[PDB]
Amino acid sequence: ALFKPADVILDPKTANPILLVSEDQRSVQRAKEPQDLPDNPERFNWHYCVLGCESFISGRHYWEVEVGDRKEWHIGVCSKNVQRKGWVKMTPENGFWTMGLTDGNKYRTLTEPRTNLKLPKPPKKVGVFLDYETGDISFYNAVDGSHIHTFLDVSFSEALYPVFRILTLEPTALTICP
Amino acid sequence: EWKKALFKPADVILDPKTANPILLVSEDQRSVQRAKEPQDLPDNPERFNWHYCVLGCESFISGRHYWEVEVGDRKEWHIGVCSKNVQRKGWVKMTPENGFWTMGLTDGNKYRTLTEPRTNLKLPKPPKKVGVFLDYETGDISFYNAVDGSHIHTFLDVSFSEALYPVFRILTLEPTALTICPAL
Amino acid sequence: RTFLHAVDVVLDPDTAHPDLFLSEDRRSVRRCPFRHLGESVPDNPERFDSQPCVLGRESFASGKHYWEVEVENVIEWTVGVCRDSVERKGEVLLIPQNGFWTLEMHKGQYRAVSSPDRILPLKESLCRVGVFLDYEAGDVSFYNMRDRSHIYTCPRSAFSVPVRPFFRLGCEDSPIFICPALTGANGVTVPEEGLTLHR
Amino acid sequence: RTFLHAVDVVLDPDTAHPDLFLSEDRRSVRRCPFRHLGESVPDNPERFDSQPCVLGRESFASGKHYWEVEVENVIEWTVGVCRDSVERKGEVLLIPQNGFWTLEMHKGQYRAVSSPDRILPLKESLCRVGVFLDYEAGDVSFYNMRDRSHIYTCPRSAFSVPVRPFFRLGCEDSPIFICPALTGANGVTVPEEGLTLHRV
Ligand code: DMA
Ligand code: DMA
Repeated sequence: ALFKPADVILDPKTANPILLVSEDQRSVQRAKEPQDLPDNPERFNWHYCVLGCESFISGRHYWEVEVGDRKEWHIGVCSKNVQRKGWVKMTPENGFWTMGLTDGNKYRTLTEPRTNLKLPKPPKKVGVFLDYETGDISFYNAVDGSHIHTFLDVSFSEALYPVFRILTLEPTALTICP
Repeated sequence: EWKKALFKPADVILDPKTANPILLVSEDQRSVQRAKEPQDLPDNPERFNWHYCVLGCESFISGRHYWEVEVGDRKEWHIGVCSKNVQRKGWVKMTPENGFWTMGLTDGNKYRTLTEPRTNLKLPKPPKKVGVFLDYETGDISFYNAVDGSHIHTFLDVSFSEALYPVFRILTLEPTALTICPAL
Repeated sequence: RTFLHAVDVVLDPDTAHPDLFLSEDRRSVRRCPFRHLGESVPDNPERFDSQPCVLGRESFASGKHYWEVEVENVIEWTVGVCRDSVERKGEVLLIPQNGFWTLEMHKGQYRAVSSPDRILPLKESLCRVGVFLDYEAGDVSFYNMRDRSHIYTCPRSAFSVPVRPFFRLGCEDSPIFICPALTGANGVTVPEEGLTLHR
Repeated sequence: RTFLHAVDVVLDPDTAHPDLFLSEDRRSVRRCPFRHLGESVPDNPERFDSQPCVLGRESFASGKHYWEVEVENVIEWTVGVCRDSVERKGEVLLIPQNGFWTLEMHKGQYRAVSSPDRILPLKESLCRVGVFLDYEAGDVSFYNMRDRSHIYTCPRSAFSVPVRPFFRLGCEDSPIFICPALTGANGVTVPEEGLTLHRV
């Protein structure tokens, strides 16, 4: 505990209409088809994304996401002022600091350009560390303690929200550990 | 003929407020051509928004009337009268039951009465000028070859309870316009 | 509001005659007679009980709409459009006056508006058929999507009520496929070099 | 904006390189090289002058749109979508960085985004190609309309400005035909028995 454990709750007002936030707002799954929801300004209307309710303005914070054996997922943080309407590339320059899994076994960092990651173990549970001031975001296997990736000395000028993205319709949800 | 002389020559002027946007009414309001594509016009209640139709400005409410239409060698045209109250928005079958009494030409040489069902007319000579005779009280509109005087077609089932406008329809894009002869 | 809409057609299982067997994605259907043998099928008012028919879940009350159907190696089929209000129960004639606008394959021949008096003289086996609606025009038209050639427009009809995609199968174990609307890379990661030959 | 729009593509003669010869209906185009030999051709800022290109007159700032192109007569060609603001006078690479999203046939090969490093391994000659635009998605995609199979989606791009249908002929004498949108019996008398095998 070098870093304050954040208590992260999914903001249903931000969830793409194809996403289903649980009753307890800790887990998200994909619908077969979009729900009939309004296109309020907070809602990601293109990317299959959902934010936390609370954003980070300073200090050091940590949370954990259960990915299970889900074939596809990306998680990390984004700026308050990212583009929520239409596609934007999820990259540092557009205000997104994320990594994840695609196609069952391809781990990437959503950098400009993307980079492949060599992971000895595939993670079932991921830890995300943010240091607003130094400007550092790090991903770890939550079980092994094994490193995954770090963005270094970033110059954050806005509040940062936790962000979760799933494209695939599978039975394993994405679950925030309380 | 004494009978011809019962019919008042009507002065028929095309009403641009009624013309489907793909129609061009001339300066003098006597002639109609097709544009390649609809013009940017309002869909005001008077305008035919589906059928390529235009009405005269004056409707008939009584008496006997005659007008003449230059078709020349146009390969597609239909003319006659319709009720004030016809459907102007969306396709409707142009037939007596929907308030249209019209005949004309399609495909260069297929003359029809626009009734239900349509009938192929025999025209020993193709007309270049068509005389139109309306007798409001006998619910009659008769079509003639205005040059050689020969009869083309008669409806004896015209509304005598509705105002009747001359109506003119062209589907094709071709050199010859459809032209009303002014009353003279 | 003059745009041709390329419809994404999904079958409405509630309409489907019990012998009709829909795929789970509801974009394909075959006819398997007496497949409910030994079962009591609830006979909800939306379901066709005699005609082996199924409708698309879409309704149209306006504008221009089309979709494509794969009919290769199906010996008995009907496609087209019908009023939402058509008779579901009994042996209704599938004709414009009863609210049906159809193209049919029947005994090796193509028939407009399911009429034995309107055999269409096609010079090839249809494989992919276009179904076209222009509501305000009273227009239901059929196309051969091999060369995008016109096949047939039904007599112009006042639809009056919303209309829906219409399907019939008159043979066994022979599926038709409704061609999904193109979606591009919708729901899929696109690599920075592009996405190639997606399936 | 839910709806997939099947576009009726009509070429804009003001965009057309002078060697391009449009059909009267403006739904097909062939290249007739140096066909203005001995002529002075007037200046027109809309006209592509370095490469034999022509745009659809339609432009899209949102929504989903597609059209089909018959390419079976032609083996030196480019099709897809470009920004309305692309360079018209100078020669540019027909790549996303310059505001072009293209499928190309060049020297017997299909090249994605006109790139010698993006040879598409197709097993058949393309006859009818679907060009698909999803503006919000940054998506230009190409389909083989024989079996409606996916060929290629270009890298996702922020279009930013209105985009237009894009066509080009290379060392080629044969025409491209743009498949008109289906119109049913629009503009035509439908007999009371129906209209059978209408030919335009
Ligand atoms: C919702 C969705 C289909 C996102 C994929 O985004 P992308 O194509 O830009 O790919 P990625 O961010 O996975 O590299
Ligand atoms: C504008 C147009 C395409 C009209 C034809 O109407 P229709 O098909 O009802 O035929 P007609 O009235 O000539 O019998």
